[PDB]
Amino acid sequence: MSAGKLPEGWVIAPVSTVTTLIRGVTYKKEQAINYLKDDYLPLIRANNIQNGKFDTTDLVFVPKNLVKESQKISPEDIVIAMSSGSKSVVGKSAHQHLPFECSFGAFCGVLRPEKLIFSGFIAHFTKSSLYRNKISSLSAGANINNIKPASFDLINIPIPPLAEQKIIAEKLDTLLAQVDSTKARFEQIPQILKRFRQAVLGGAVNGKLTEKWRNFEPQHSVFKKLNFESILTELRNGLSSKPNESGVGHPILRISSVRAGHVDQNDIRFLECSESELNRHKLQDGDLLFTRYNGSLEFVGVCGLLKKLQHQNLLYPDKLIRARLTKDALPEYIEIFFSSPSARNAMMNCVKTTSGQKGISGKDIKSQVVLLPPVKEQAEIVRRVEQLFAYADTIEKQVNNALARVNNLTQSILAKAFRGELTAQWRAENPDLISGENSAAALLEKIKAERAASGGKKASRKKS
Amino acid sequence: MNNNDLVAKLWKLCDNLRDGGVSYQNYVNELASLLFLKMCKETGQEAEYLPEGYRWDDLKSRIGQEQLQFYRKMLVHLGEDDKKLVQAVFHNVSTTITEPKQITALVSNMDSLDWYNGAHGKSRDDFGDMYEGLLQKNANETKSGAGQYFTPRPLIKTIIHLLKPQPREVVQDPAAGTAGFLIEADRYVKSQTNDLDDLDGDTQDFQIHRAFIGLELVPGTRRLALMNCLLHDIEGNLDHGGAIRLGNTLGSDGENLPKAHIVATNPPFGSAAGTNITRTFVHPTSNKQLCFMQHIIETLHPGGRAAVVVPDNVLFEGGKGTDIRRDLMDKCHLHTILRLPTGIFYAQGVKTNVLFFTKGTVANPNQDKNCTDDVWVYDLRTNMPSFGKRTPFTDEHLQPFERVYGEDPHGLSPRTEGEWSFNAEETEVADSEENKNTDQHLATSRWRKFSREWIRTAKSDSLDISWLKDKDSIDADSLPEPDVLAAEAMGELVQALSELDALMRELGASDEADLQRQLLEEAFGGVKE
Amino acid sequence: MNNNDLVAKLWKLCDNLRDGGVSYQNYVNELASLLFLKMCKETGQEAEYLPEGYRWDDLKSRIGQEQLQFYRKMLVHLGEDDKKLVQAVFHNVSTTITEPKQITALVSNMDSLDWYNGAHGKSRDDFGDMYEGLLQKNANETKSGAGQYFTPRPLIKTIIHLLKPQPREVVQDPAAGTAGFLIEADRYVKSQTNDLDDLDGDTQDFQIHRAFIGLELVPGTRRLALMNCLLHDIEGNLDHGGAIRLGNTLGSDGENLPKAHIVATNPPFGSAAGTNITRTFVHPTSNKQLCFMQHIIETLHPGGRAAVVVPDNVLFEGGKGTDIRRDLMDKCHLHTILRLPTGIFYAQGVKTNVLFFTKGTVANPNQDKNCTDDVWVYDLRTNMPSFGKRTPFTDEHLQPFERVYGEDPHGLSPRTEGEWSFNAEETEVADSEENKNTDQHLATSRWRKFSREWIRTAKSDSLDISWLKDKDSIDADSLPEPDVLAAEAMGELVQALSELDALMRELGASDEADLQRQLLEEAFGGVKE
Amino acid sequence: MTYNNVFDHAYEMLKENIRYDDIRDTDDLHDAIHMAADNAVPHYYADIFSVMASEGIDLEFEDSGLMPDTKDVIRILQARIYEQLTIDLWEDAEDLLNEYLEEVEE
Amino acid sequence: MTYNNVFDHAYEMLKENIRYDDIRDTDDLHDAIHMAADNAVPHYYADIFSVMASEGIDLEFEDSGLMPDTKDVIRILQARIYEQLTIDLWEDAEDLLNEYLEEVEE
Repeated sequence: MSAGKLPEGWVIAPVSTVTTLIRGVTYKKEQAINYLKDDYLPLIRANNIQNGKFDTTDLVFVPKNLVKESQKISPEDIVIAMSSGSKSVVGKSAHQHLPFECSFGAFCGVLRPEKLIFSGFIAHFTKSSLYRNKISSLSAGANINNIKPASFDLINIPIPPLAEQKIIAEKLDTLLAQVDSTKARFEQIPQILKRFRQAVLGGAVNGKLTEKWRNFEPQHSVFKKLNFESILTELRNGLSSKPNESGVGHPILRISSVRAGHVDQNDIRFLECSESELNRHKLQDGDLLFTRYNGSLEFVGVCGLLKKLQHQNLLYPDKLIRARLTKDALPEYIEIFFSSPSARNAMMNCVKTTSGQKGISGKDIKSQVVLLPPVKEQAEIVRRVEQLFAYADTIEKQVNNALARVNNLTQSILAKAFRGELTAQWRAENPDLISGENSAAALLEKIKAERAASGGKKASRKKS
Repeated sequence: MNNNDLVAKLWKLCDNLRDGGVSYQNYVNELASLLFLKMCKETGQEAEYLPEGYRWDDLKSRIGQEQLQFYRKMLVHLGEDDKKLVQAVFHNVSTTITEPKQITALVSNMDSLDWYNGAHGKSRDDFGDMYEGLLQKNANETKSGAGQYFTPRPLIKTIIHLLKPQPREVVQDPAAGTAGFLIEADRYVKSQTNDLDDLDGDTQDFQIHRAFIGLELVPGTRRLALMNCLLHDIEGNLDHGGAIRLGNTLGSDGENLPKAHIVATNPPFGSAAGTNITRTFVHPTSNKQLCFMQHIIETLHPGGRAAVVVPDNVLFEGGKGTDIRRDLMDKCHLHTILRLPTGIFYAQGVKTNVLFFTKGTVANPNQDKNCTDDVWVYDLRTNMPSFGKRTPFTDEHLQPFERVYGEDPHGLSPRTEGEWSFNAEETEVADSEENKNTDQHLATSRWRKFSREWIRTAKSDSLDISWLKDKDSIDADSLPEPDVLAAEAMGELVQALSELDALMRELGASDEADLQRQLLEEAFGGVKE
Repeated sequence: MNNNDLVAKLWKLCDNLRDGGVSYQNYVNELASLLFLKMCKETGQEAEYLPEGYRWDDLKSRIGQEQLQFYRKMLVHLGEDDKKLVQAVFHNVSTTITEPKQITALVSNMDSLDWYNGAHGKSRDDFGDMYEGLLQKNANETKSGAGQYFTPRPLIKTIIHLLKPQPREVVQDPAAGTAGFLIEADRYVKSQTNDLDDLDGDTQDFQIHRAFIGLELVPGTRRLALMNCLLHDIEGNLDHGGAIRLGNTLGSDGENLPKAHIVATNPPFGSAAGTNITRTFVHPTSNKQLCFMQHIIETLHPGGRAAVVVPDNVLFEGGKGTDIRRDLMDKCHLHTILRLPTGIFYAQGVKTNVLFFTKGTVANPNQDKNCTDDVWVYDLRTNMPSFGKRTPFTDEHLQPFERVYGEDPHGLSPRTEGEWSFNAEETEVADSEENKNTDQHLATSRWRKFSREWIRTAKSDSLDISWLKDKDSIDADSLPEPDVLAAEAMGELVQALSELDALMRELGASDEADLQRQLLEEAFGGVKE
Repeated sequence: MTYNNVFDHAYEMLKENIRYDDIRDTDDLHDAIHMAADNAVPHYYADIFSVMASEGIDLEFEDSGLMPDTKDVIRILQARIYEQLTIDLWEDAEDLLNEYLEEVEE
Repeated sequence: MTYNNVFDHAYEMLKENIRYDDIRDTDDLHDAIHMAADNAVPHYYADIFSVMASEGIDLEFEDSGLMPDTKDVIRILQARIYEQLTIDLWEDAEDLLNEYLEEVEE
């Protein structure tokens, strides 16, 4: 028992003992030009560690400057910490791949002794929240609201066997890579999605196309205006003064709700009495929703689709505008079409910011240009688009759980990696024992029991 | 006492001041001057109060610029002479009128006014009273900036009620303002001695000339304050102009002020006005409020007592703020802290408290260290009704606190944690050191005590002690006792409840306590596992 | 002309004013008063200027409060009488001194001062000149707030130089301030007529009493302005106190002002001071600057010309802003717009311009509509050297603009787009309607013209015309002509370059133009595909 | 510069815009109210900061949809002034439409 | 309230902190300068807004590492005051250390 439950094999050693050198850095005389002028050697500020891994340097610091200054040259593959800036006393960490670099007073270069301690191991170790708690024990303190290098040295950290430290570190490293990997795919998918948006809508699946009033389009497709296909409805708000309207149970969706996103429900709701007297327009499910006010980025459009099971339906305010399909149409397809940027440009070109602005006139919407694909094709396009969106959501969720997994795993491994057992492999004549999912676990259990029994021979085995 | 026919009549005159260049903040000041001169004439002995050549007729008879210029010279001539009696009332006094047609319209307007609010005999008192009330409306108005020196009447009453000033006790106010605390302290003393009639002439003289002392930086305000005491029969010391002295509490004047048995004050918030700290304190600071605290600790006689209205900063400020707070709890016996609501001040986005403490201890009036032991805090802020002109802050809101406080002015009356007013039981409990190892019932009390060692350790010597969320949400209140005890635990336990509700919906279980208990029995236990 | 020994000597005296309660903004005002009284005595005929009982000896001999009060009465007594000559100089004048020991220290200080800056004969002119210069330091200082009425000297000179005021022409300034533009306009006229000696006495009288007119809201400032003209031999109209009249340009005084042939002014920025718009305009507004514009359009005689310093808001404000801008281009012939740099004003985060236009047109002085046809804009803001006390804004920065502008005061001199000063060629070109269908060379010019129909259509009647990024980056300047022509195209073309550099690195190609061209030949073409 | 100065500017503009278009109903006031704000919002840095320092306006938004998701602090402050203006002008809408209608009589 | 009022507060605190710990070198001034700011940063809402409206401070950060990534606008403004204080106090560091050393003589 010590900082935390610690295993037999390990010892809690101070960082100072384990570390070859712990020292601060200083600040150069800014006034002198010569120090900065024409500088070869990168100079780093506190911001550098905070932003990403340390590949890049915001400022530049000359060697003349280096000579006249406490600042020294740090080695590559070295851990770095930022004294200032934190929740009164955390400290930031980073690794420097690029050639030996220098820093200022806030940064503290730290070097691990060879084979004594790994840089990778330490970096994760400091990163751990447990690390944060340890420092917080000091408190904000008076006049020293930072992490004193002296205090840093005192720190007690457990020390694993050299072999295990590499293995443990590697495992964490892979996990970090994985999150990065998923992130990369994640970024790419909306880029791809964006491409489909333009191509699918205009191009459609066909191959034979002709010239059209609205850009090049498929031959099969036909052209019509919004008014032809859909009907536009305008809307008014209830008087705030009457509380009768206020008691509710029926949704009324304002632009703000639209900002939220897909809308089954709304923050404020309006009563049936209100609908009848006011003669508000009720909307059935699967209807299209649009934003009439606060413009957006000026004259532009916003959209949303109402959700309902046979349980509910939605009504909205003046700020919003509704569209109802006469028939042959797929609402999801149209919704995506509106939000498309192509629509944004066309609307903007037709109407520039004018007195009527930050809003769309009914005439404008009706006159709007739109393609009319066949019913089946529309469904196919819509299904594809919607599915892609779902995929993006799923990946996000996957990332979240993975992150959680790391947290859980880190907790266990910190203790377990710390046991000597981790260095040693489980006793097994054949590798097959581990291979089976269940078998591996069984082997582990047997080894543990046997080892403990052998340990029983001397108390010291367990005790140490 | 409320504004009446007289207040409305005084208001109409301010229309001339408004359209004369005068601000809403100086209305009363402008009116008081003119009214005084007018009243001296009505008295029929102006010859005894004002100097020849500078009386009501000399001003009232003139017109236009000839009048504004004469008025100026008159304001200066009166505020400078050996007849310090009247001089006190016009010292550093000047008009802010610029429109010559407006002054002519004003003087003649009130010249034809009544004793409308009057009474048997001249009701000079009434004019002053109305004057104060009108001033309050201004003090209350945002645009004016007057709000700086405004303190909820019910707060003043309460503060003096808990200090219980006795005759022969010197009551000081470092930030007198319009002398609100002093007037109230005097009123309280008179209400316990038949207006001084229960006391021998000598003690009466003490109460009239030495019992109350104030200090105000802004000469304009000090003037109003001087008129206030004067009509309240508080003469103070003629050497300094009266009960309220003119000067800087953080300057030479501050240390030249006489010690005191009692101190009730509401020093300025923010960085204050033009007040340079040209005085050395036990712990030099930049903050103006922490300087006042050091002054208040200094002037108090051994065994003295005080009630000081302060901002949250004083409680949680670091650097030198910690040193001064440790100094306070060393040299004084801080026993009670009242955390006030929000929106009770003409300001708005501020947080204020009232510290109650004794200089040294009742047993050892001269103790230099470890005077503070247990500090009682009363949360009258979190989860409180949004105060405003709609929701007024009254004496009713302070009665619970004054009850638990005790009847002893040194806060030595027996006390026991436990006060759940203003829906304290329905307020969200915070998960912090304060509520550590605290049972469900206490963690929701607005009245709790904290030890010196605890404040030292847990709070690192910070008096920004808080322990209720008073979340504004409606949730069923069904929980295990252990769940309630651990505030932090609630999140985990509550999470289990969320899933339970979903299952219950499918079940269609009725809304009954028994049903909830049955489900909780299994679900609750599972979490424990 | 620079501050000297005299300016340093005047500065030392302000130390008394500083420690006397006087602000850095009123230093000059306080000094001017005293100096004037002192000079009248030194003249040896104070009996002709000042009234008995109120002269230098009457003030200088007194001491303490007896002196401050006498001084007050004296300030009022002088500013009110039929001897309007002197009255003008002390009208609405008052001291801001409160420390009685400070005034005594001031009066005696300068009483023993020299004609240190003097010359043959009394150098009254010098004191006034030094006075103005000192005022400039204050006008330049941030803390003071004086900066509101400060205009870069080189800007004033330039504005008057391009307007070329001739004798017999009435030059007006709606926002006189300290009469900076008028004084300069008068200086210019004198420099072209041997100080009026080339003109007949009657025309000389015109230049002295009717040629220049100003209007200032703040009486304190108007006073300083009045003293300025007076020592510059600009008497103006005695009925109104002199060349600068006291009043509100957006009020009754504004419309009571006489028409003018020329208008050079720098109206107030922001929501302005206490200036209520109690005057009806062709297009009622709330904005103070757009009101001034309406006034300026109104007072100008047919064929009149003006140069008005305005904020960016006036150019891009909707609502009534568009209506007033259309009114301006209808009733006036706006021909030139100068977009000023930043940091040249005591303020900082502001954007200012100078509009040059004629009332009607030279050919048809009474034209009511379609007066504006082509508008020339000179970008002297984007990609400019960060001005400050380190990087001063001089006349050198304005010479290029004044060259292309032409020598004709109506902006009718032949003009041709094309001006690339202050590294215009290295400035980033913006992709907007302004640069549409514009070749590489022109899109980087600081001097460009825009048609009325274009402003109407593309700009929707907005004069916030801008076309350079002047990005601060160092990039090789190798591009195809067509690439440069399309600003937007650059991003796509540049993207190709990024990849090319990477390949080049592997190749190890030398840094030569030929090598770049060879690569570009293939790479550039590929993008076109 | 104070919040009341900006508010007194949009209030007067809305009065003007009401007359120019003969507006008689609150349901036709939206665009006039929003243009009024545009014309009254300050444009200088310090003026925007001075307005935020004065009486009558807090930092929190009523509808977060009118708050831009941006790193530019000055735009967030401008958007908050714009929002408070629109809210306060809507509270005076009926009063202003009545004063316009009532300004003539046969 | 002005920026110069806050700056005149931290400047005086740093003077005090310098004496209390006999500080003689700039390389030992970091913590005193940063505590000085803490004690001088305003706490009220309007005071923070009034300070941002006055002379001597702009909205942009010099080192973005001292800028919190947060939706809370008031914290961003407070952090900017804090940063400007620390920068301006560092420009006076040598002058202040010389005045302290020079205040006594045998």
